[PDB]
Amino acid sequence: MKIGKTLWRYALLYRKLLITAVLLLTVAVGAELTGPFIGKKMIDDHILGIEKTWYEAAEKDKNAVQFHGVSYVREDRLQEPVSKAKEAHIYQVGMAFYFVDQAVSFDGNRTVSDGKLTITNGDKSRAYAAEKLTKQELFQFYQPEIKGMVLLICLYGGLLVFSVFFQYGQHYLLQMSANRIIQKMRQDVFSHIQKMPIRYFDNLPAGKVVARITNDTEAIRDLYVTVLSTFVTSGIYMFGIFTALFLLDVKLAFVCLAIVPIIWLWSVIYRRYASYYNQKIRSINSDINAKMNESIQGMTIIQAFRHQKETMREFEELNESHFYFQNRMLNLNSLMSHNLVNVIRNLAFVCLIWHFGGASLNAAGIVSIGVLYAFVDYLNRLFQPITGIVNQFSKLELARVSAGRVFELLEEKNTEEAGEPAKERALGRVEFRDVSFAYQEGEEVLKHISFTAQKGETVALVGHTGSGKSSILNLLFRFYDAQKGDVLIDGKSIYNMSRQELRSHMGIVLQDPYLFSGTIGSNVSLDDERMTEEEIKNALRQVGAEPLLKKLPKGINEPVIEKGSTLSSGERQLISFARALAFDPAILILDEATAHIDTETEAVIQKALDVVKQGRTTFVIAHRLSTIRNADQILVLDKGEIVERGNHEELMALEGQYYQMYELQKGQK
Amino acid sequence: FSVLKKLGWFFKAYWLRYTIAIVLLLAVNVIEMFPPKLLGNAIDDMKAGAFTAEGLLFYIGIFFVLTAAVYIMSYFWMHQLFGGANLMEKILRTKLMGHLLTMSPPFYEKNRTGDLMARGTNDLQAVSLTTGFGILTLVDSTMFMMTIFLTMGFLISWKLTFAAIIPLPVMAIAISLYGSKIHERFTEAQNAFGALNDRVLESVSGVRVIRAYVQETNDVRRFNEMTADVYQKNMKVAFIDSLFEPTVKLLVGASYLIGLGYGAFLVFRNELTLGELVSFNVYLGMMIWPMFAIGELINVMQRGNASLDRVNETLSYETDVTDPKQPADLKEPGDIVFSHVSFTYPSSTSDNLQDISFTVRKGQTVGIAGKTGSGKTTIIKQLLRQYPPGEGSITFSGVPIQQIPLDRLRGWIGYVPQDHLLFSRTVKENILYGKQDATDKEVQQAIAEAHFEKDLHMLPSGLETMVGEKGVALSGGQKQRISIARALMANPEILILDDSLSAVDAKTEAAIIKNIRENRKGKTTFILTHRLSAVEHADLILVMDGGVIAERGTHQELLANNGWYREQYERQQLF
Ligand SMILES: CCCCCCCC/C=C\CCCCCCCC(=O)O[C@@H](COC(=O)CCCCCCCCCCCCCCC)COP(=O)([O-])OCC[N+](C)(C)C
Ligand SMILES: CCCCCCCC/C=C\CCCCCCCC(=O)O[C@@H](COC(=O)CCCCCCCCCCCCCCC)COP(=O)([O-])OCC[N+](C)(C)C
Ligand SMILES: CCOc1ccc(-c2nc3ccc(-c4nc5ccc(N6CCN(C)CC6)cc5[nH]4)cc3[nH]2)cc1
Ligand SMILES: Nc1ncnc2c1ncn2[C@@H]1O[C@H](COP(=O)(O)OP(=O)(O)OP(=O)(O)O)[C@@H](O)[C@H]1O
Ligand SMILES: [Mg+2]
Ligand SMILES: [Mg+2]
Repeated sequence: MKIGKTLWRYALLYRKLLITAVLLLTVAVGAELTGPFIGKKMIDDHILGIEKTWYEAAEKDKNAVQFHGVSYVREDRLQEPVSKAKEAHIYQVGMAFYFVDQAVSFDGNRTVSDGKLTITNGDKSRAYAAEKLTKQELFQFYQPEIKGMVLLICLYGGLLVFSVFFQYGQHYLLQMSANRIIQKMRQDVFSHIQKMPIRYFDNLPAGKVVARITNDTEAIRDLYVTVLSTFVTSGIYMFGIFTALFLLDVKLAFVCLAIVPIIWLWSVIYRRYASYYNQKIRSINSDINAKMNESIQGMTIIQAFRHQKETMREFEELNESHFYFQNRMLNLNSLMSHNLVNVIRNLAFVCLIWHFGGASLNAAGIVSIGVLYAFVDYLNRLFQPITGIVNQFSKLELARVSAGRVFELLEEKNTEEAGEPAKERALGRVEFRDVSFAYQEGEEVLKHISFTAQKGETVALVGHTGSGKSSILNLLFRFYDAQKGDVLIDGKSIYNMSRQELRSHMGIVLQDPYLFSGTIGSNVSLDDERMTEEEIKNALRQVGAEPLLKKLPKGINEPVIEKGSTLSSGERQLISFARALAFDPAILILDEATAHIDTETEAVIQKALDVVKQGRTTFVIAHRLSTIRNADQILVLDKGEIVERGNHEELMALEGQYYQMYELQKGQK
Repeated sequence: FSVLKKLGWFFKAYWLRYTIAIVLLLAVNVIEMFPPKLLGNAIDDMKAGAFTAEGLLFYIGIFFVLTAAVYIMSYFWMHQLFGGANLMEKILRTKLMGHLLTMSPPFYEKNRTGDLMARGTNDLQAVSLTTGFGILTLVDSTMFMMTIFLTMGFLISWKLTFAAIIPLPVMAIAISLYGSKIHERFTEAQNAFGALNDRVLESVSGVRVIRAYVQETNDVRRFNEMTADVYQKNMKVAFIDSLFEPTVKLLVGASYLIGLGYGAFLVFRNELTLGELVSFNVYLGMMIWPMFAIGELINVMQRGNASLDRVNETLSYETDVTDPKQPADLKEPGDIVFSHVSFTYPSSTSDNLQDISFTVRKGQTVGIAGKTGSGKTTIIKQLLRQYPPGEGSITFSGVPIQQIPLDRLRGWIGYVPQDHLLFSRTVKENILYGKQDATDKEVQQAIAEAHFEKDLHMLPSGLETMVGEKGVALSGGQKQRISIARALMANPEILILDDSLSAVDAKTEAAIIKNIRENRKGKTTFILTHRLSAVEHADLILVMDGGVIAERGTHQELLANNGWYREQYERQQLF
């Protein structure tokens, strides 16, 4: 079982904290359980203890109370004679205590004395005698009980105060362990998502991956705090009740053990349903997040084209499904809850009455009624713990579903290994050999790609829209593996090298620039390598971004909002271009870098490039043929195939697609 | 309570449901109090052999009826109470989304898209428990406490009841202080969820950049730091949450000792009957549960108070651009004349537009060119009404832009963003955004007017190709042509092409420009371009230098004026 056998491992990792929490919980539960029994002992020995026999003894008994000139002694405080003189009972009829100095009595039945206390239990009611004890004589009788209570209440006070720390420690440790486990879960999931291929990200909304990391981990915390605490407490309580039951009866506590199967069965019936709904709920949650991320990131278009009504309608379907499935869990949580356990309790009472009712015909149980008060009290105490655990099934099932959804991601078979950045700078020899590629099965987007780039050269890729140039870039970076053919950096195939090394051999300017949160210098430097401010400023000046700096107060320290919303697209492209140029890559790849950048800044960028392009291989994918006019070799792609290649003069000398495109770009004048 | 006072708007709307729930709860309390007395009577009658056959058939029947009644009414009030908590989530989510859908970029600049998601999936969960489990515990514990207080005051005595209550005020103050602190702690912790969501989003939306530069190690470390920060703010809430149980247990144990001591003293002085004290001790034993209940309630209420506060903060953001209360009945835009327009972005400090004044007559095509970061798209955004109006005025045929409902103005304008924006749908679905109720022939015409039929043939499924999230399953030029088709589908009065030919080769660019020239003849167009071959037909060309129109006129005069336009023209055509 992946779900059950996996949550155990995370608990096992932090076994010290959880074991300590369990021990503190056990001690606190033991103390709390004991308390009321100390109270009961105090009661029965100090305030109700003036009722048992008071043997008529003389003085010098280490304890005695004067009463009408004769000092008596309690039953237990007495030393060890046998039947010293007689039994002088005490009885409290109404609200006043009456002394029985005449003789012994039997099982008492309180009745007004009128000078003769009538104990009407059966027929033996002799109406012995009575003497009101006033108030001072009663206080004299009770003084040693004052001593006992004062020396026993402080015991309860101590047990109470010294048990305050244990509750806090138990709860704090449980929550600390839960938070640590959630932290580990999130870190592992993020590492795995870092280990997954790009295909996973391209066809999966970004809101469905954030949900599995944050939303689906918050719901597992309860499994370690509330559920574990309640289960431990109820287990201890029921162990106490059952061991207590077994001592005073057999064959009547064995039947009570039948509660254990039922609860298990109950769980089995609950789970089967609580599973199906929970999954759906969780699923819909992810969708909502996606809808909250897809819509927010594209709100400008939604408002510009007046798509608010449809978007709200699209969102409302998910909300309605979530609400409906939550309601379906309402029925299950209503049928199997406090209600059902209270149903069983009444059923248990009815069974007890019917069994003993069929035995009370001969008055069998009344003679053996010593097992009725205790049995009923224990049965009533039994169901208080049970109601505690049955309420934890919902949380347990939700946590199980969330954990399963996290683990199915954490156990994905498809995965790409990792390495370390390059150790020796590459010469810059990039070669494509007979490369055939297909994003989708049976559809070759590149067919027999063959070319070679030498160090210190500039290979330019040209072609109509959709030709497959960015696909060549993807294959070079190994975002997508090829299907037939090879790609070689120097003489080494890119498939025998670690992806990190290959990607460290080159720095790229992607077609659509992306800017992270932070300062402009952070984006240019990505917070790695040697982020000397002078070097970053030099790169920015090389790209021609200097005006942007003097149009900002803090320069390279100017904050950048998410996605750089407060920067023009051209400025974002310049920042990404400077980021690419700041790493001093062995191989520089430009993917339509100057698309949103004017011609003046483009010329400045070209001038900066030319200065240091004598020892660095460069790949240029440009729809502006001016930038690649002086390039070592241009390649023209058509439907994913290279049809023409060579220097610019060679391309023009043979007419063709490049000739037509250059003439169209050139002034028709 | 603050949370209940804040949710009074909902509680007023849903009053019959909660009234029924409360009535059923009190009834269930009484009908559960009865079974104990009935069983006690049965056992007592079983003592002297007076339990007869009739007694069995009466006790069994009454117990069965009691069980059925309690079961049904409990099912019903749990349906009503908890069922009202789900409506909390539904209503709050609907309100939040409807508020987001009417929010302009200035709102979204300040509010991250990870924080907002956590405000609609987690804060609602926190707030939901207040109206469900929160209300149940409140009323249930209050009734149980009042029953214990009253029974001890009429059955046993009054002095004892007033004796074992002195601890209670101290418990109330302590729990109130703990809740006050936990409110702030939980507000701090909840925000750490939005930060985590934003961190996860950034590492996903920008996976290509991270992987290309080999920043995975520096990305996992940042996420680990964020998780550690989240954990730290969770413990600051635990340190206070763990104080609710020990305080209640201590200040109930003190009540137990006070009650027992006072009862013993009263018995010694002969105020009690020695059977009143046993029942009083039994009653004291019961008091513990309502106190744990009130502690848990106070813990939950503050947990929902912070989340509700954040949701209200989101929902109390007044609109940046206000739909006019008394609009103008203008039907079509004739002249778009800027007059001394000065506009500065909210987060900026330098005037992005400075004394701009130009006229776009009906049917004219206007081109705007200039070096990067000059202000070209700012004029288009002035037309789009994304930011609060600046100075000056923008009159649509003599009526200011403000006195025009946003729906009509947006229907007029067909916008092509400079940054491609597409959703995870089929190509046809995206193209239909301009006109949802559009026949396939209109889509085909729009596609053919953007030079995209060849791509449709090339594509696997044609118009039914699922474009990945943000359109990552398409080329940049294909995205641009899809956007152009989207804009052209509606046949807008004003067509805004904001650098719509950037990844469109040169033959495709020429074809699209020729089609536009033959499609927008006699209609208003704003063409923003860095290539000056796409503005040769414009009646008015505006050169933007740092928020000010440096030059103006058509192609001929700008060429005759030398300067930036002639420089770029020569560098772009004579090359
Ligand atoms: C764990 C050992 C095995 C594993 C070893 C290997 C792993 C070791 C790794 C990490 C271990 C880190 C420590 C955790 C262990 C508990 C002890 C401790 O110091 O922790 C804490 C909890 O401690 C307690 O709760 C102990 C009992 C005292 C409670 C005092 C306050 C409440 C008192 C009752 C009042 C009730 C009201 C009364 C009426 C008004 C101490 O408290 P803190 O504030 O969290 O500490 C501050 C430090 N901090 C700033 C960094 C957070
Ligand atoms: C003794 C005490 C109980 C007496 C019961 C008397 C019979 C009653 C029976 C039936 C009457 C049913 C009336 C139908 C009304 C439907 C419409 C409606 O108002 O629905 C409402 C819910 O209302 C309910 O669903 C009420 C449920 C009552 C349960 C009673 C359990 C009695 C069990 C007895 C067991 C005995 C066992 C005997 C032995 C076997 C809708 O909610 P709302 O608040 O409108 O929410 C929207 C608000 N808005 C519209 C403003 C947006
Ligand atoms: C004379 C000396 O002996 C005594 C004997 C019995 C009682 C006694 N008096 C009682 C009054 C209340 C309760 C009681 N039983 C209940 C059962 C359930 C509920 N709830 C709370 C939980 N929710 C889910 C349902 C309703 C509260 C309840 N309150 C029991 C009681 N037991 C007192 C002294
Ligand atoms: N939301 C914004 N808040 C603040 N400043 C902004 C915002 N958007 C753009 N800017 C800045 O305002 C100035 C003008 O930007 P604008 O986008 O209008 O230029 P542009 O001419 O359209 O640029 P490009 O040629 O790059 O598309 C630049 O400094 C830009 O950084
Ligand atoms: Mg591309
Ligand atoms: Mg722009």
